[PDB]
Amino acid sequence: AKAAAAAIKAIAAIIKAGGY
Amino acid sequence: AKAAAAAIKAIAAIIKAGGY
Amino acid sequence: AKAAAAAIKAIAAIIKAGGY
Amino acid sequence: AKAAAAAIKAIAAIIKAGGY
Repeated sequence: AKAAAAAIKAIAAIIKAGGY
Repeated sequence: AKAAAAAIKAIAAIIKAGGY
Repeated sequence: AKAAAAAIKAIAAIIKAGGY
Repeated sequence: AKAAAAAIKAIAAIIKAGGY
């Protein structure tokens, strides 16, 4: 469940930034 | 899609490290 | 990398619905 | 965070199938 912050909190912010 | 193998890299590795 | 706007695009909504 | 091994399990298979 560590994974289930750290990966998500990266990706849901990197999505916003990345412009996917 | 430029965001892809710039985030996904740092995610598919983090999946493994995270232990999903 | 064209795997992009199919995968993440669903997943960013599935995130919001998932309550991650 | 129980949204994890539903949406992640899709994504880690969509990665493999997608060729990111």
